[PDB]
Amino acid sequence: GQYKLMLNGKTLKGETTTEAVDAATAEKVFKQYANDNGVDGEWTYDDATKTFTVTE
Repeated sequence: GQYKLMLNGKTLKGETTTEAVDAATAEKVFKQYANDNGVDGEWTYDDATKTFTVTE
């Protein structure tokens, strides 16, 4: 399924998507992406909209 990441960082903002078999898989992809791009924030996941957020 399609999962979305809302980036709400101090310097990186926007949205990305990934196709993943489940939410755990999407979470790993998105957390690695956020880490690689220097985002260190609080996370949420909404299973109804398949949307993760990370906020600094």
